[PDB]
Amino acid sequence: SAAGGDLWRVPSGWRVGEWAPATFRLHAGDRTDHVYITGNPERASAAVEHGDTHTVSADFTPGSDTFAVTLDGLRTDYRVAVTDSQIWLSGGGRTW
Amino acid sequence: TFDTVLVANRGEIAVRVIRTLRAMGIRSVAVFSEADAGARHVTEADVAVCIGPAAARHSYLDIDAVVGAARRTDAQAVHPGYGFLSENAEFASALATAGIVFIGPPASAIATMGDKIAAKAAVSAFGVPVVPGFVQRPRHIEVQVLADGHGNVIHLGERECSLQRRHQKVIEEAPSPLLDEATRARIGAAACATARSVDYTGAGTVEFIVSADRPDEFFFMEMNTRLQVEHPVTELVTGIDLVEQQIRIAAGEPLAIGQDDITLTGHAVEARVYAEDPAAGFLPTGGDVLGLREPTGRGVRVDSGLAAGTVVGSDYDPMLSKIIAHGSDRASALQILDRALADTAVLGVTTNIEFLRFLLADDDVAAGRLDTGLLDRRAPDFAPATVGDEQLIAAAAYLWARQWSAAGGDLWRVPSGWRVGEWAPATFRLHAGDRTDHVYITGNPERASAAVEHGDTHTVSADFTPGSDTFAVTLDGLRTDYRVAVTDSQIWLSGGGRTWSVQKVREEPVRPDDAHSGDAELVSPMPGSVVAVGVPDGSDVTAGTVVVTVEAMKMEHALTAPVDGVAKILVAVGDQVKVGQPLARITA
Amino acid sequence: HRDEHLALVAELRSKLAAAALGGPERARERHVGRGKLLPRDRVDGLLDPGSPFLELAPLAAGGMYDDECPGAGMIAGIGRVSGRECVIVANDATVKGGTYYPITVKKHLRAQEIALQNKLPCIYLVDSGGAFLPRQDEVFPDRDHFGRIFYNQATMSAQGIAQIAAVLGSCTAGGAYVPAMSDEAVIVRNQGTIFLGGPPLVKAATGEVVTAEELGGGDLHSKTSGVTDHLAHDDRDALRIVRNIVATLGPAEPPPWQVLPAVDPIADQTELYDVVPVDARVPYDVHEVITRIVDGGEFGEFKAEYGTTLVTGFARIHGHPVGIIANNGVLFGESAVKGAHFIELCDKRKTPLLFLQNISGFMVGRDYEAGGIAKHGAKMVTAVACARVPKLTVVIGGSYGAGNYSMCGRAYSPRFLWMWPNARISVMGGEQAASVLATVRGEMTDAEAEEFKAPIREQYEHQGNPYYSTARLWDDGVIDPADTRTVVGLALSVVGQAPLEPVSYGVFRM
Ligand SMILES: *C(=O)CCCC[C@@H]1SC[C@@H]2NC(=O)N[C@@H]21
Repeated sequence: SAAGGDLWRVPSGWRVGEWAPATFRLHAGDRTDHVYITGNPERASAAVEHGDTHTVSADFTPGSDTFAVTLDGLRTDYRVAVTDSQIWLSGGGRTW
Repeated sequence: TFDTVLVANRGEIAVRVIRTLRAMGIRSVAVFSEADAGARHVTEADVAVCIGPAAARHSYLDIDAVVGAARRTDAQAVHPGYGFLSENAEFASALATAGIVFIGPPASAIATMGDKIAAKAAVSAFGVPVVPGFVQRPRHIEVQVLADGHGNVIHLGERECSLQRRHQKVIEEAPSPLLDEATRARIGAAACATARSVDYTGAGTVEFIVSADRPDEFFFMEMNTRLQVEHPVTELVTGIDLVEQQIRIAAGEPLAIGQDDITLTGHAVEARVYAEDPAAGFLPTGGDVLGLREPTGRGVRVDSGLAAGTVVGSDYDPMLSKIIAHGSDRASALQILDRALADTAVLGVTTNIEFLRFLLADDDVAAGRLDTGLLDRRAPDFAPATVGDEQLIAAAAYLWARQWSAAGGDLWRVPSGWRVGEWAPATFRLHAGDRTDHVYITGNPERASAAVEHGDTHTVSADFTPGSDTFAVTLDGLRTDYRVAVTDSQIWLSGGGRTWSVQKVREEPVRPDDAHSGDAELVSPMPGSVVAVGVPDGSDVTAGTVVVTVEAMKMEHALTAPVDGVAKILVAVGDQVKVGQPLARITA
Repeated sequence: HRDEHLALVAELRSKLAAAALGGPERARERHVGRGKLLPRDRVDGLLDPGSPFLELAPLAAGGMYDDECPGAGMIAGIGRVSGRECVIVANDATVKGGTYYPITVKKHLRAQEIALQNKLPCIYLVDSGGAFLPRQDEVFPDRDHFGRIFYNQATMSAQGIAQIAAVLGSCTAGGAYVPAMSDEAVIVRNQGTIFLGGPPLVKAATGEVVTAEELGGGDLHSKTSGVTDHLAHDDRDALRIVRNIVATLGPAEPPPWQVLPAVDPIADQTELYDVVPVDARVPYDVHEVITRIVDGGEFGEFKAEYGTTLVTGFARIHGHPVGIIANNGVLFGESAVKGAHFIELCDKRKTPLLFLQNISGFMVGRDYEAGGIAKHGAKMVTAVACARVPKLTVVIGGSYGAGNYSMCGRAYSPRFLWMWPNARISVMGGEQAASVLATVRGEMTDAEAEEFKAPIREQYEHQGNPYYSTARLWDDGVIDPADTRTVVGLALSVVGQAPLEPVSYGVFRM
């Protein structure tokens, strides 16, 4: 969303060949793993290191305190807060 | 009671059920198709499952998908709503196989009442009146039965649903104006007998036909083994949350009410807001809901699937929402409903609300001489209200005041039309309904004058606020406050009790076309030779038709007719041709 | 035509996937086993998260050197690093130890040419075993041989175009100038080694035995010689330091034209597979391409009724203004004067030019030569050569003879040039060459004419093929047609970063 459609800022991972997945290394609890996301937030796929491959759709509103993720078709609505370094999520009966 | 319930439906009924589930404190699961991923009900529920693609056969009708969602979420019961798997015995059997409570009647009842041949056999054995085999001026009457697994059966009251368009119900009432307190007791007992005939449990509705001449002479027509769309009018007159009772019955509680707890505190009427255009002949319609206002008056209830930014499409029933008025009497309830439909505004989608208001102003409807043909006879004399100068001026003034505010006082950007001599009016050519006209505005938004082509000259003041959903126009001193929404191309306005859209349209060309504009000429793109002629000379062809093929430089230039018309061919195979040589003419 | 395009694009993507792996799996295993990142993971690890990467000539040297040199042993392209588009050049140490073949040199020089012309910072990820000695006469000594790399580093440095090096492995002989000529050089401790003469030469000349770590290891250069400016613990630390360096360079210049908000095209770009024949002998209207690639389908055609075998007009792509010039048949004199006039308009309006080539040549015959078609072509060639706005070229079909020159082929320094996989490029088309030579042969039997023509067709098909072109850096890449809008959009953001020279033309032969 922050890229505003500027091709060089959009995190598409575009390539002439096979596109690069947007890659995040994330620590939560006692699990540190990569998440690799391909596609676009309307229709994406996410794969997790030591984990499975899932269908993803992500509904982000600028300045909203709520964010929605449809994961393998299960839509969950999370409260989100973010610092320079941590993402706090709450939804589906969990907070982390 | 259950801890989680799945709502296997969409739209206004899904929202209606989710509301009751939230009040009962039950975790609510929605389902949606990919077409409904932005729908209100998926956001009102606590969690939602995408069950499939947009087509109903691949979503809300796909039993394995809905039961899969119920299994995945650990839903303990499924409320089916209506209009989908609410009367499907395969679905109820699959839920029972999954160990999930179908909130509704037994599969045997659904299978029995699903065919009128079997239903009449079941009903007549309990002594309920059944039609011998046509009725003069028929009245559709129906009775809400409610039943439990412990052998209680109660009637909540009757309804009249006779205001019908091509058997599409439009406006409905409870009680009926037809019956008296003596005969409605008979109709209630008879409905309870029709319920006890099939061991019925949950909410159900019994449809009877009555002759307008003979209120006391019932005949059975149908049993509908579900909650009805009309249930709110009964819910209003009784005070019984039919969805809560239907859940508690499915949870195995007794009714906890008796026939002495039933009461009818007044009269209730509702109207169905459909995405259909009555001037275009009730053709279903759609689009984005650019903006929404729903009435909140005393005795007004709105049950709705709509939210701003929802998309209306043709994949489903065009039902959008239900406006329900409850008042002390039929005339009071009709007045409350008229006032509500005057406040109901859907921007971005054309709706029947003006046709509802017209019907609610009909003398036969107001005095209650209803019959199931009445609406079908009345509708041919509906016409939409003319596009007055006010409807064009309000849009022109909105466009103009928006531009004036966006200029920020920068003289070259302010649409003042300033001149050394007489100033130029700010000019808008606007199309609304069947009227296209110019509006000329002079002055400034605080004090202006607007003149309409083929219209009058009016004083205008326009009160525009950046980013506001509301805009106010004082027109000849009458201040009206409009809800407004704008696309790249349409302005949608609602106010003064009506809603419309206006399109800004191009000027007409000052020179009209000569009929030669329907004609065309094909010329050779290259020097070469004609290698085929695809069309016989002087013959009608369509704009898809290859007319002449020229070969040049080993390339076959097949030339296609650019228009439908009579094609005349000027060349023969083997003719040498030059650049730009006419090969055919095609004429209107 | 969709299925033919789909088969060509499947072939393209298979070739790209094969070249992206680099060297043999044994070499990749040995590289990772030494604790290194793979060269492509070095490039990806340098970019900002999710950044596009416009790879330069990924199929370079394809079909050359017995295919022993995938991608010419180099990864080059444009990516966003620390908020700026940079040219990254990385030696693929898994391909022949990163040896410079002649095409590796040419690819490196092309990456530097892109950086010079667009004012992009250069990042060099150095890991090379030196020149391919059997072909050293093609790696050395000419003007566009390996020594020109350092001429490019110095003169770009004189212009203030940052030159940044990370020494991630071997760096030897003349290659020792890649770090030493850079403005700021990173070296990985216990991996990178820089020396003008290595252990084998020290032994041959002096009898002394030294390891490459003793001679010119990272500790030696970062502590004692000062050849290097940062000491990195590993490849990731080197990339981190390079990102910090790039963050000191400040922003790029804003475009000299106005950029508007981008508007989506009216069509799915795979519709390009429907409207463009793979067979260049089948005519089609190039408006079917243009209206699909431009924003909103909006295209203001200039001189639409005149010189109609050339289409010229204004559009936007991703909000950048473009003057599109596209072939739509044979070039006439009218088409060339149209093109020249349109280029003059774009030059004064500061609007970048997009050339869509599908040109067989000029109209032949006595009345056209008498009409001065050569003089009108020369006016278009003058306008193309002298235009001061950026030029981009996509070869969507044929590109033959003087039509190539009139449509801003590689000799005219288009800021980038790409091919579609159906394109062809040669001094003539294969059927033209076969027909002209058969006409000089005169009368012969059809079974004798076909036997005469078959070798000519084979030659022009082999040399004209897009992979033959890209293998030799005659273009910056074969691209999927459906990516054209994205590639041009990315390039339009790059080419705005250089300032314009003033308008100046040679004498137009009126
Ligand atoms: C057939 O094989 C001859 C084809 C080549 C002649 C045509 S003429 C017009 C074009 N201009 C050019 O140079 N070749 C093309």
